[PDB]
Amino acid sequence: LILSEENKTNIAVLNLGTNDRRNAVLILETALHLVEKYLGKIINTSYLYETVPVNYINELMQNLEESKYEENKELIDKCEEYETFLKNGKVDNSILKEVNVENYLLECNNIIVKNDESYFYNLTVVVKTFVNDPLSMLVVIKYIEELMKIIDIDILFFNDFTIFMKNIKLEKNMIYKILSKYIHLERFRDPQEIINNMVDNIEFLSIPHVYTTHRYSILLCLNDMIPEYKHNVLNNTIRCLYNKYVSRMKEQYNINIKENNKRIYVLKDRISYLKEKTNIVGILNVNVEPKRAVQRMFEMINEGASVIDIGGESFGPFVIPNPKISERDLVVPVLQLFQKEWNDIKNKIVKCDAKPIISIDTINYNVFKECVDNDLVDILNDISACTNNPEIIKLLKKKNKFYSVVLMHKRGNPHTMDKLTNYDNLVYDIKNYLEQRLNFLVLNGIPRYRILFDIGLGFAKKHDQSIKLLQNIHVYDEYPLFIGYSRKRFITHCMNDKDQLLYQKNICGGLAIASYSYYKKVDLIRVHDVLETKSVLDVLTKIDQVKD
Amino acid sequence: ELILSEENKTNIAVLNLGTNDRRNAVLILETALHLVEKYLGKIINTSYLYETVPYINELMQNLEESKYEENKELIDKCEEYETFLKNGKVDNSILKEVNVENYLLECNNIIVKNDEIMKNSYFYNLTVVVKTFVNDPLSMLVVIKYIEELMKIIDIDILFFNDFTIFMKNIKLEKNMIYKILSKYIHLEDPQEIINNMVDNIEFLSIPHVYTTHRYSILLCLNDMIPEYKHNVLNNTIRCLYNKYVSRMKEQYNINIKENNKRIYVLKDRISYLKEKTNIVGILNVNYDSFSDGGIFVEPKRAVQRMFEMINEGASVIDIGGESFGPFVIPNPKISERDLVVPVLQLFQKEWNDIKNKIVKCDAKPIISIDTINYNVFKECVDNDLVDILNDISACTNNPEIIKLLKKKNKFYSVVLMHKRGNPHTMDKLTNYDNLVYDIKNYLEQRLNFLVLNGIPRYRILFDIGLGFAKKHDQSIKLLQNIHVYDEYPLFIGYSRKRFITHCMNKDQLLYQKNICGGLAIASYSYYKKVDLIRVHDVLETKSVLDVLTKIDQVKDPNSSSVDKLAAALE
Ligand SMILES: Nc1ncnc2c1ncn2[C@@H]1O[C@H](COP(=O)(O)OP(=O)(O)OP(=O)(O)O)[C@@H](O)[C@H]1O
Ligand SMILES: Nc1nc(O)c2nc(CNc3ccc(C(=O)O)cc3)cnc2n1
Ligand SMILES: Nc1nc(O)c2nc(CNc3ccc(C(=O)O)cc3)cnc2n1
Ligand SMILES: Nc1ncnc2c1ncn2[C@@H]1O[C@H](COP(=O)(O)O)[C@@H](O)[C@H]1O
Ligand SMILES: [Ca+2]
Ligand SMILES: [Ca+2]
Ligand SMILES: [Mg+2]
Ligand SMILES: [Mg+2]
Ligand SMILES: [Mg+2]
Repeated sequence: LILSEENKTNIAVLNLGTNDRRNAVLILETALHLVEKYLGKIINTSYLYETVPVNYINELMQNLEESKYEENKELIDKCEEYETFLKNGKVDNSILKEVNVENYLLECNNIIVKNDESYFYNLTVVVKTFVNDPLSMLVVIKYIEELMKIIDIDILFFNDFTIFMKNIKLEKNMIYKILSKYIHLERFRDPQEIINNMVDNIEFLSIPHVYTTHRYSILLCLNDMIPEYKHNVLNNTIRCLYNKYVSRMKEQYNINIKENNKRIYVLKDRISYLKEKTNIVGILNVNVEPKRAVQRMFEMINEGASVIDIGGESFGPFVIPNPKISERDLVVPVLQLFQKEWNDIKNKIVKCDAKPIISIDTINYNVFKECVDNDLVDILNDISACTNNPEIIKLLKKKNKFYSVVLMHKRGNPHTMDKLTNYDNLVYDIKNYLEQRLNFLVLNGIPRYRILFDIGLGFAKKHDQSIKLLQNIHVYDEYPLFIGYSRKRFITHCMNDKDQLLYQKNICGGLAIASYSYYKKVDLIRVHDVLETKSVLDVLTKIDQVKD
Repeated sequence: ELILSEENKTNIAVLNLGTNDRRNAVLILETALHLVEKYLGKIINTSYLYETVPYINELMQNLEESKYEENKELIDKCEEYETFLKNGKVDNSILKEVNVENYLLECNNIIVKNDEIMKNSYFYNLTVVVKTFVNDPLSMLVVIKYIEELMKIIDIDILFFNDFTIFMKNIKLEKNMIYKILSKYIHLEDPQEIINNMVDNIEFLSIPHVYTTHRYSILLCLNDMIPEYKHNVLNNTIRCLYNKYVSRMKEQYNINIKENNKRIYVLKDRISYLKEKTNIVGILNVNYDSFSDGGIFVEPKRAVQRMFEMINEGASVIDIGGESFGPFVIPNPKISERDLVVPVLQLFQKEWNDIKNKIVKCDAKPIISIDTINYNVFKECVDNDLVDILNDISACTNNPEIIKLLKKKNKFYSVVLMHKRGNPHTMDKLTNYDNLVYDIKNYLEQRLNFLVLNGIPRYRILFDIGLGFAKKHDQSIKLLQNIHVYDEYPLFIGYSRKRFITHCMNKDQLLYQKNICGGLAIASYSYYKKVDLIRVHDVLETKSVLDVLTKIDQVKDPNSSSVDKLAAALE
């Protein structure tokens, strides 16, 4: 009943590990892609963590064998099997032989004790899987591992099952037989010489995985995705287990474990440590001739911007509608000239890790599709938090690429914004709103660690409400936070040729908010005045660097 | 009486000066200082001013002279005072001394008897050490009472008088005995309508004063001046009693006793609460303002315009100077410092006075500070009421006599003391410190002690670490990293446009801009460290930054944070 024709939908929790800091993202993201291709749908992910307890991949992705199972990108609002899995409601009897608590505890404990005798990059995922059983799932997992010619993908959970199968002998053609049930094996190029590897790689099978409740890096991840979840073989919920291990660490060793184990977010393709640097995002409001616009982009890189945010649709208050030129026509050419002039890499080839991350400020599906088709951008800055056209969420995943996104809170539009100002609980309403939005992308397979939050200063907030959101920015301490205060009316509201005076004050007032952001450890600030902001951040950094 | 026997002596007495008139605290209290300086002896120590929670302008003209002479002369040490601090041998008290127990019982009695009468507003407080020619406390109390009367408001208590231990239960004096004691010290001559109020006033005499150990405000002040002093009557040094009080209020009533017991500094004539506001001090360097054209003439009209621009831009203080003290290129010719600053300051005084407008701006007038080390320049400014503050980058080392101009018959001026070594050509190589942070701090505390010994009020003295003066770039940073060591003191700093900001960075007006912006970073940092005064060129930019940071800090409900949080978790 192992290769039962009775196709099912099960819930599996995986753990993905690599050891290589420089390639972690590509490595783990490659694994993510091969999970979505080969196992089912990703419907949850944790953050990426650095824990302390080359490029054949690019052309692996070309030469993949087709799955025998379909991919479906339609947005879902809800997933019933997941609700069921979280709740410990009823599912179909395991096809693999279970063990009771007592035996699991012993046979688990046994494996730990017996095991008694660098950097690690961790990530968990929930998969709604069409694979029948954990052992099969492992087979496929071992395929994926061997494909990536470096990666350790463990099965943390698989429904409410408890399984300790003690010795596993799998015939060389059963392994082929299993894979074929789920993959259009080309019978890399040749699957023959992969099988013989996997022959010995499955010794036993423990569900839950042995270390689930014993490795910090595991509980850290699971705490992100499924904090209220209580498996049968656990004293308490993930949260409690997580909390207990954190506070307990302070007693046994006075350790404060968060310090070793750093949360990560990703803007393009490298690690960023949450709360460890205030990146500048320079604004390019194209509203300006391509060549000119591109000079500005170059000015900005050199003035110290990590990110350029280009937009051709003005989202500021009461701004004028003018039918003359389309958002596409403004932004796409500019990005194309940029990518051209950058690619003239006769200049130092080492200065291509100088390349700015490119962000496009749009809600328009058509604009983003062209940008992504033509590799012109890295990030979607969607000021509707992807609510205006959620189809846009499907553009954040390619076969072998993930894009990051900024989710901003607003109400209404440029004309109505200033009216839509009532909030029962301003700070938490908005936070809860961004959490609801993040949950939505995450259910739809956007990596949690590629999603950035923005409270949308000046968008359906009075000026006191904008200040109040800054005063309470601490509520974002756990999240990658992106803000834009630059040149907004609320700065000027704070102050004791009239219009030139006011401009300067407003720019200088923004540098105060650069200072505040720096101390609040805001991850990105969206600014017009890049040289000024960089000067501020450089000085505050020196004042912090306390080495002799 | 041995009391009136003209056996002329020097005694050490420690006084308390208290008022409750908020708006005039400075005036009331400094006037009292003046009368104590004239009629009692020499002021050789002062505390800070503190806000605690439990016709004068004319009167100064018509004051009877003193039978004792006043020396404005500077001293380096004061042996009597040294002797008072260690409790070395001093002449027996002419008044009868009680013993510890007896003393202790009578105070306890006064403390309890007073509880009930009250068991049936803010204060402004200041202590002072006086080296006195009065022979005993009762005489001093008599003169003190005269001073009070003369002022019509004020409460001047004696807290110590050498090592003596006195309690004198019942006191009436003939209006005759009074006139005699008064006549001993003051040239008397109406005085009579004064003398009659005084008869009943002196119910008793307690030395040390009854409340010395019970009122936080008194220990608070004394801890500024004589931390290490132990009286026979006291269980421990003033420092220890002070710390124990703070700590007991914390442990036992869960109160932070400091929170409504605020240290004050004075820039001109108004109360400033230490650490409550970062004031902008706008720079007017006439030398620069005038010879950067490449020109050769002083333009005083242009200079005064700049002063008005700065006032509108939000400067609270204007620092004017003629000598260039920066490291760079000197275009100083025949035209003197005096000629650079005094004309400008005089046109400013005229222009401010010929305010065509109604005197709406009367209370919005900037404090004027002069960046000089020069006795003559300062004297001219002070004699013609052109300046308020001496800004002395030598910490009064170039000419200590300049300290005597901070004081007048009825005026006190505030002073900035700054640390440097050498001069503009020399200073960049004068960079070896055994302990950078503490050497500079100790230096300034020694200058403060010197000025305080010479009766400059403690709360009028401001410290400046002197960024970029005999400091490498990394040392300038290190002084900012360690600015907390100034948490007890009025702190004035000067980072504006100095080389060390640029070195923090990675056409050529790019540097200028990077520098001005990098400075706004330090305004930010100064804001959070609660620096009292920052000396800046770019007033408008600095004011924007402070305005916005002040706004972000102004919260409506201080518990809203955790409340709204809870509201949200309850859904
Ligand atoms: N050391 C002292 N200094 C000043 N006055 C003293 C002292 N010892 C006794 N007295 C006198 O005894 C009385 C009590 O001293 P205290 O300073 O408490 O009085 P007070 O401040 O005038 O009274 P209150 O402020 O409680 O109305 C005063 O009338 C004062 O003349
Ligand atoms: N993610 C993100 N975050 C922003 O803050 C933002 N702001 C604008 C500019 N929009 C505004 C809004 C309000 C105001 C005013 O009150 O002045 C001005 C400009 C454009 N894209 C943005 N994208
Ligand atoms: N009280 C006070 N505090 C200062 O800091 C100050 N600075 C100057 C200007 N002097 C300098 C010194 C160093 C530097 C450089 O390294 O660039 C520049 C200018 C003039 N008066 C001053 N007065
Ligand atoms: N749930 C599981 N997930 C992955 N490997 C497992 C699991 N249970 C047992 N193993 C086996 O344990 C061995 C070492 O991997 P690990 O236990 O993940 O360190 C391999 O032979 C795995 O096949
Ligand atoms: Ca899939
Ligand atoms: Ca005198
Ligand atoms: Mg292993
Ligand atoms: Mg493993
Ligand atoms: Mg009194």
